[PDB]
Amino acid sequence: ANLYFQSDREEFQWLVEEFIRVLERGDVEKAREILRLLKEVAEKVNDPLLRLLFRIARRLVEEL
Amino acid sequence: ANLYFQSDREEFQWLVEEFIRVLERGDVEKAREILRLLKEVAEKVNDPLLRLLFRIARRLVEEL
Repeated sequence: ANLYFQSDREEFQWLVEEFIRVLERGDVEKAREILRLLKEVAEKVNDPLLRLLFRIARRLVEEL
Repeated sequence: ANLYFQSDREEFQWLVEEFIRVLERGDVEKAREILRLLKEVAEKVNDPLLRLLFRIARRLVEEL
């Protein structure tokens, strides 16, 4: 259970916002750490878009 | 109308896959061109996740 969010998809969106926040601050090490949380939640949602977002996010971390 | 896709969200996923394909081939100019198509479709969907995906994708293009 997670009372903060209606669904795993909503939790995913929250984590995406946090990922963006830390990477836009230049904290690349912390953005990389958030990738793992994104993947864990994406696995719970049967939406391929979430997996593709992870792929783009992971590549962005590599290019920063 | 668009007979290829069930919904704007599905079209968005298709464009995300194309974006990934061209950027992973190293065709950065074409990936940048796909950003505009992603934004146009994201505007039609009331899902903030699609807008956040655009934001990450656009930053990735800048960092390649």
